[PDB]
Amino acid sequence: GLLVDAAIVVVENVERVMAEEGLPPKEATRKSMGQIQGALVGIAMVLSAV
Amino acid sequence: DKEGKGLIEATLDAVRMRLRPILMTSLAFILGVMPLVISTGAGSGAQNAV
Amino acid sequence: FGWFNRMFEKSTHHYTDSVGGILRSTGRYLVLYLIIVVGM
Repeated sequence: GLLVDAAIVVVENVERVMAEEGLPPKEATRKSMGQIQGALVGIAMVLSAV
Repeated sequence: DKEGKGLIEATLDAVRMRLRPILMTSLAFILGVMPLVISTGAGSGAQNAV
Repeated sequence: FGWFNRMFEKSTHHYTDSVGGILRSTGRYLVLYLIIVVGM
């Protein structure tokens, strides 16, 4: 389950930066893994809770 | 905080630019867990309870 | 073309706007969720 899921956001929030804000890739999703930065180091540490 | 605030006015702007995931991934599940809920009751009676 | 047309309205008029119409009246959800917690 989870291994399939976490891979989508780092591919879907990649769609935003080019489908919405228009401009070319590379540095596109550079600042979108920062909207999920704590949703990376603090999804796992609270997933690990249970 | 780090971006332009909004009690009801920024939380709705956020829930309008990535609702794809929390609907398509919370759906890439379910049917990803459907092969076990039933589909098989013979050899995997444990896939049912899981 | 467009079939993503089908749910782009369901995300706005039936979701986004309707969602903004429930914290519009938070109220009774104070008990509605306490009847789910003490309902489960």
